[PDB]
Amino acid sequence: SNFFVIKAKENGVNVFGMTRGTDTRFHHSEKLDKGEVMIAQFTEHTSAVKIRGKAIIQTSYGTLDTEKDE
Amino acid sequence: SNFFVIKAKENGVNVFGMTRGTDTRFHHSEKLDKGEVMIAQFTEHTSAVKIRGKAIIQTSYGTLDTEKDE
Amino acid sequence: SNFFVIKAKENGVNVFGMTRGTDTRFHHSEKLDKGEVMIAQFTEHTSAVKIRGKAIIQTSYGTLDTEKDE
Amino acid sequence: SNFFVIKAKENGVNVFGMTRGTDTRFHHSEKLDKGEVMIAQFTEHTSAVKIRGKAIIQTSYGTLDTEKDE
Amino acid sequence: SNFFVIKAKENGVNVFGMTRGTDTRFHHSEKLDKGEVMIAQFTEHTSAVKIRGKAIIQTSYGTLDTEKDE
Amino acid sequence: SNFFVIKAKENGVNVFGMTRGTDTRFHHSEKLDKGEVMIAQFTEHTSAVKIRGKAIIQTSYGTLDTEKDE
Amino acid sequence: SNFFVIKAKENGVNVFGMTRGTDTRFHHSEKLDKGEVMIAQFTEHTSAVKIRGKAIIQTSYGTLDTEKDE
Amino acid sequence: SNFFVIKAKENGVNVFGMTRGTDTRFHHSEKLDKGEVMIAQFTEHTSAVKIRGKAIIQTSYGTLDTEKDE
Amino acid sequence: SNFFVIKAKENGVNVFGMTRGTDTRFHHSEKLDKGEVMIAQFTEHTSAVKIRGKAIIQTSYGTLDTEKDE
Amino acid sequence: SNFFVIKAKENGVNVFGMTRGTDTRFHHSEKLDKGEVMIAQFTEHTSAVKIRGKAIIQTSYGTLDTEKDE
Amino acid sequence: SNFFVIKAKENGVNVFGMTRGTDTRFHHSEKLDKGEVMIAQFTEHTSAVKIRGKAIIQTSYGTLDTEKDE
Amino acid sequence: SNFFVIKAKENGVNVFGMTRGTDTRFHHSEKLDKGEVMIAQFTEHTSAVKIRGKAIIQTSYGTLDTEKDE
Ligand SMILES: N[C@@H](Cc1c[nH]c2ccccc12)C(=O)O
Ligand SMILES: N[C@@H](Cc1c[nH]c2ccccc12)C(=O)O
Ligand SMILES: N[C@@H](Cc1c[nH]c2ccccc12)C(=O)O
Ligand SMILES: N[C@@H](Cc1c[nH]c2ccccc12)C(=O)O
Ligand SMILES: N[C@@H](Cc1c[nH]c2ccccc12)C(=O)O
Ligand SMILES: N[C@@H](Cc1c[nH]c2ccccc12)C(=O)O
Ligand SMILES: N[C@@H](Cc1c[nH]c2ccccc12)C(=O)O
Ligand SMILES: N[C@@H](Cc1c[nH]c2ccccc12)C(=O)O
Ligand SMILES: N[C@@H](Cc1c[nH]c2ccccc12)C(=O)O
Ligand SMILES: N[C@@H](Cc1c[nH]c2ccccc12)C(=O)O
Ligand SMILES: N[C@@H](Cc1c[nH]c2ccccc12)C(=O)O
Ligand SMILES: N[C@@H](Cc1c[nH]c2ccccc12)C(=O)O
Ligand SMILES: N[C@@H](Cc1c[nH]c2ccccc12)C(=O)O
Ligand SMILES: N[C@@H](Cc1c[nH]c2ccccc12)C(=O)O
Ligand SMILES: N[C@@H](Cc1c[nH]c2ccccc12)C(=O)O
Ligand SMILES: N[C@@H](Cc1c[nH]c2ccccc12)C(=O)O
Ligand SMILES: N[C@@H](Cc1c[nH]c2ccccc12)C(=O)O
Ligand SMILES: N[C@@H](Cc1c[nH]c2ccccc12)C(=O)O
Ligand SMILES: N[C@@H](Cc1c[nH]c2ccccc12)C(=O)O
Ligand SMILES: N[C@@H](Cc1c[nH]c2ccccc12)C(=O)O
Ligand SMILES: N[C@@H](Cc1c[nH]c2ccccc12)C(=O)O
Ligand SMILES: N[C@@H](Cc1c[nH]c2ccccc12)C(=O)O
Ligand SMILES: N[C@@H](Cc1c[nH]c2ccccc12)C(=O)O
Ligand SMILES: N[C@@H](Cc1c[nH]c2ccccc12)C(=O)O
Repeated sequence: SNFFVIKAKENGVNVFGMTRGTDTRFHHSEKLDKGEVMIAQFTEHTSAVKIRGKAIIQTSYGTLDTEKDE
Repeated sequence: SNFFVIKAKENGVNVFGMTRGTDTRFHHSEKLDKGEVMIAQFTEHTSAVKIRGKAIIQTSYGTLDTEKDE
Repeated sequence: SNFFVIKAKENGVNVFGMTRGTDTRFHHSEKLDKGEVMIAQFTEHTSAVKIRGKAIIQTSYGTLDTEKDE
Repeated sequence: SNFFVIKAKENGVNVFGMTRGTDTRFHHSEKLDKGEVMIAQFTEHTSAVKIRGKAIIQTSYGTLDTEKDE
Repeated sequence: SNFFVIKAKENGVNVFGMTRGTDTRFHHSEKLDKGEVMIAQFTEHTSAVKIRGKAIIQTSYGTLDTEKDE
Repeated sequence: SNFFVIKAKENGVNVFGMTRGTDTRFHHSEKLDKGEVMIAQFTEHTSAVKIRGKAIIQTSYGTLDTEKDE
Repeated sequence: SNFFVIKAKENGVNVFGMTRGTDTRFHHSEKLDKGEVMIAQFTEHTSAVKIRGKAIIQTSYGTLDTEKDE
Repeated sequence: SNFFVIKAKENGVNVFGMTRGTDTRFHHSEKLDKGEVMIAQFTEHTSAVKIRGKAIIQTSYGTLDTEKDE
Repeated sequence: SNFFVIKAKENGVNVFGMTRGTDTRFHHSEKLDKGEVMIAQFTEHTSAVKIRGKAIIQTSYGTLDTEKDE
Repeated sequence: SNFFVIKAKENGVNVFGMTRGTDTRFHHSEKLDKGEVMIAQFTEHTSAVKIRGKAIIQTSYGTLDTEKDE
Repeated sequence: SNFFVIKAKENGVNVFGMTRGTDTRFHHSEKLDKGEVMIAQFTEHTSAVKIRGKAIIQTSYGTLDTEKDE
Repeated sequence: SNFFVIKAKENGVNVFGMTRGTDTRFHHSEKLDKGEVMIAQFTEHTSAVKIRGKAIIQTSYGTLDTEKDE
């Protein structure tokens, strides 16, 4: 039931899915062009993700901007 | 059980369903003309979606506008 | 247990039910004339819907108006 | 447990029950005269309803008036 | 488990219980004189009700007055 | 687990229990004199009640007064 | 888990337990003198109670005074 | 799992446990001197309690003072 | 899963555990000197406690002070 | 799932774990020096704790200071 | 179902996964360059994580900044 | 499922995991340099932790600063 939203602020965003289990590798990379949105769950096969590029990210904890200086 | 809403702001918005499981591919593409709405769940077969085009997207985290510059 | 409400703002509204499973196709189209309302669930057979025409749409995320310039 | 309330604002309201399952047909039509109220659940046999005529409709998401211009 | 309240504002308010299942019929009629109250559940046998007459009706969505013109 | 409270405002109040199942009839009538209170559950045997007389009635939806001009 | 509290405002309060099941009879009467408090549950054997005399009564729905004029 | 708190305002406050089941009797009496506190649950053996004496009583409904005149 | 907290305001505080079941007796007494704190659960073996001495007592219903003139 | 936090305000704090079951004895003492923190659960083996020394204690019910005069 | 978010404030951030069970060791290290984000769950294999570098960290308890002088 | 956060305010903060079960011992020590963060659960093997050093600690009860004098 846990899910997250990624919106690409610019071209060049990638979302990597990381394998659930003893081993940790990237099993999929989804590219996002500017304006594209991926809505994705954690699943049997995906227990972590890594996001690269200029993006807005939403989870239960709020909205995160990758370009912002905190 | 988790579900999301997509309303097209222009013709040709495209909603791709991504397969649940070890493999990740687009198993379905649903196009939306301006003003059309898709309401869709995550399911046994669909564990992520990719959306392209000028659209309003709603999840339990709130409403996103794909056009908005952050 | 998730349900949605559609009210036709004008004649010509259609609600398509999309099949649950590996196969995705329309299994039903319900036509709504001005003012008519459909209240419908996601179900064993329906895991997504597509709505066409000038309509008010309600989900747990709130009320959408297809005609609104967003 | 999901239920809805319909109050007829005038004579000529009908509430159609739509069959749950692979097939979608109207299995019952209940007529409401002005002032009459139907309170009804979704059930094993009913997974969607269609409402016609001048009516006030209540669900979890609020109260809807079929005659109103949104 | 879902339940509703009906208070008669006049004599001869009538509460019809509608059968759960494939068939839909009135299996019981309970009449209420002015000020009398019925508190009733949905059950194995009752999946909808139809109410006629001047009455106050309460559900988890709030209080409805059958006389009020909207 | 749903329960209701009835307080008699005057002598002459009666609380009828209505049988659960295909058959609907009164299986019990409890008389309340002024000020007396009944607190009762819905149960295996009771799926609806009817209240007659001048009474204060409490459910999870709030407090009703049978004598009130609504 | 459903429970209620009775405090006697004066001598002469009685709390009657009513039998759960097909039959409805008083299986116990507990007398309360002024100031005494009974805290009691609904149970396998008790599905309703009747309270007589001058008392303060508390349930989930609030506090009720038997002597008050509503 | 439901529990209650009793603090004595005077010596000789008395807490009687009432048996769960078909029979209702006091199976235990616990006396409290001024300022002493009992925190007790309802249990397999105890489905009601009777309290006599000047005391503060707390339940999930709030705090009661047995001395207070209403 | 219910727990309680006792802080000794002065030397001489005692917390008695009362046995769960048909038999009710003290199975343990824990002595607390000034400032010492006990945090304890209800359990398979303990269904009530009695607290003696000058103490601050905390439950989900709030904080009590045994020395307070109520 | 029930847990508590202890922070030592000064050297000389001890946290005693009390055995769950028919018998009640201290099965472990953990010493805390000034500034050290113990976060601990209730468990199969621990159903109560006793805390000695100058400490800040946190539970669901709030923060308690052992040195404070209430 | 608990998850956490890590955003790298600068290059050089590392997220170590710590093994669940009797054995505790690092089974994975994910490196994050400036702006990159990891969203990850606790899992069958990971019961703790250690984060090194200049990072924004989000959990259900809120947002932490590793560089902040606390 | 319960989890906690520890951020080091100085080098050499030390987090000791304490064994679940009849025996209580430190089964693991994780040291943190200034700014490093551990996010950790209670588990089958870990039912308490002991933390030494200048640190910010977060639980569902709030944030604690080990340096703060109360
Ligand atoms: N294979 C790892 C992936 C992972 C999840 N959460 C992590 C946190 C840190 C490092 C790796 C992970 C797992 O399922 O446990
Ligand atoms: N429901 C899990 C993810 C998940 C789905 N199927 C699974 C099977 C095994 C392990 C985890 C999962 C979550 O929200 O976090
Ligand atoms: N209920 C899941 C989706 C889902 C439905 N059927 C499934 C079967 C297997 C795995 C996941 C699912 C969710 O809301 O996220
Ligand atoms: N087949 C993948 C699809 C997926 C879900 N969430 C993801 C996040 C990142 C990359 C891929 C995914 C899965 O079910 O796990
Ligand atoms: N047959 C698809 C229908 C579907 C649900 N959600 C979707 C999102 C995108 C595309 C298709 C879908 C399924 O049950 O999984
Ligand atoms: N409750 C499901 C829909 C549903 C009903 N019956 C089903 C049987 C199989 C799969 C899904 C369903 C949902 O909202 O997601
Ligand atoms: N027979 C369909 C009825 C239905 C429910 N929800 C729908 C949404 C759109 C179209 C039809 C429906 C079903 O049970 O799935
Ligand atoms: N409880 C379901 C409706 C329902 C009742 N019985 C059913 C049997 C099968 C499928 C659905 C149902 C709901 O609220 O939505
Ligand atoms: N509990 C259901 C009604 C109900 C009771 N018994 C049933 C048996 C079958 C189907 C429904 C029911 C509700 O609140 O809506
Ligand atoms: N026999 C129908 C009664 C019913 C319930 N909800 C309805 C809505 C519309 C029409 C009929 C109904 C059923 O149990 O499904
Ligand atoms: N015997 C009916 C009693 C009943 C409950 N709710 C009702 C509503 C209307 C009419 C009768 C009823 C039943 O158990 O279903
Ligand atoms: N808990 C049910 C009433 C009830 C108790 N026991 C029952 C046995 C069968 C049917 C209903 C019941 C309700 O409030 O709706
Ligand atoms: N023997 C009845 C007692 C009862 C409970 N609620 C009632 C309401 C009205 C009349 C009687 C009752 C029963 O268990 O069902
Ligand atoms: N737990 C029920 C009462 C109850 C206890 N044991 C029971 C056994 C049978 C029926 C009801 C009960 C309530 O709070 O309402
Ligand atoms: N858990 C019940 C009391 C209880 C405990 N054990 C029981 C065994 C039988 C009946 C009731 C009980 C309550 O909080 O009210
Ligand atoms: N033996 C009775 C005790 C009781 C509980 N609640 C009551 C209310 C009134 C009278 C007696 C009781 C029972 O378990 O049911
Ligand atoms: N042995 C009694 C102890 C008890 C619990 N709650 C009580 C209230 C009053 C008197 C005694 C008790 C029991 O388990 O039931
Ligand atoms: N969780 C129970 C106490 C308890 C723990 N283990 C038990 C075993 C039997 C009876 C009660 C218990 C309560 O708070 O009421
Ligand atoms: N061995 C006791 C310890 C205990 C828990 N709560 C208590 C309260 C008072 C006295 C002792 C205790 C038990 O598990 O029950
Ligand atoms: N989960 C219990 C403690 C506990 C863990 N394992 C247990 C085994 C038996 C009894 C109690 C426990 C609590 O939070 O209170
Ligand atoms: N292997 C340890 C890892 C761990 C989790 N939480 C901890 C807290 C402190 C030290 C180690 C840990 C465990 O699963 O229990
Ligand atoms: N849901 C667990 C993590 C988890 C997933 N699968 C597991 C299998 C075994 C143990 C733990 C897990 C938690 O957050 O604590
Ligand atoms: N879920 C427990 C910890 C836990 C995980 N696996 C366990 C196995 C046995 C006992 C406890 C556990 C908690 O949050 O506190
Ligand atoms: N081995 C102990 C560890 C522990 C948990 N909570 C405690 C509180 C005090 C002392 C020790 C502990 C246990 O699992 O129970």
